[PDB]
Amino acid sequence: GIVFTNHNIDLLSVEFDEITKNCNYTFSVDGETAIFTARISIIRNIKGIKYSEELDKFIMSIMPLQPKVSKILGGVTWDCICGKEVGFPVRLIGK
Amino acid sequence: GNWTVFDEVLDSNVIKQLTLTGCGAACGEMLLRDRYIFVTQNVIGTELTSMTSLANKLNKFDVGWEGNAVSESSLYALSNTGSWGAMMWDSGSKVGHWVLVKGVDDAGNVIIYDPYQGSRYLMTEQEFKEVWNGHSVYKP
Repeated sequence: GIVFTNHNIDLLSVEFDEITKNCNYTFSVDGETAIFTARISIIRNIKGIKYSEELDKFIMSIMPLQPKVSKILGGVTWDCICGKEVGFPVRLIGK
Repeated sequence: GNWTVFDEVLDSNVIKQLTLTGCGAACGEMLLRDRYIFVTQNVIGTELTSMTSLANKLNKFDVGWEGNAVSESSLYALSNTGSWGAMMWDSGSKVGHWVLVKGVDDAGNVIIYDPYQGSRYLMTEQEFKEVWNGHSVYKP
């Protein structure tokens, strides 16, 4: 394959709203901060995260660099929701 | 497509994708077919690759489809709803590949209908969980 330019993308924070189930994610994209939203969805014991349309587009663009990136984001999210202490920042993509 | 499978057979009941990106729409056609809705992959749109865009399109012909990143641990709860679509993304690939998860057999293996060649095969639950990137289209 060709060269895909590498990046450092970190997850800086996860803010979960117990009432609305909304989730605010703050990423660092090579130092530039950006906020994306999602909604937590537990239905018939299926533990899902409904990314916003723009978050899904963003994740799809970096999947070629790290196909595990939703597993990382999801793992952190469920730990946060369950009240575990999570040390941030958490690497999503590194060079 | 380098992931490990067994008992693979060509199966003309699996809908074969018509283009590289067509696997989402091919899965979408089979997902709707299982619910007595008959829409060709061309009408669904063989450019659709993201779970958001695929669930949104299925909800033009049906109702109640979700397109979410799902935990590995929800595999059996997903298959309890019927067939669902899983985005496979193996190491080194620059693209995802949608497959239809038909169910799980009695030994717990995952039964896959794959539109790449139009085949049916099995995967161990552990291997399936590693290659599936969590992105999923399903109808609770």
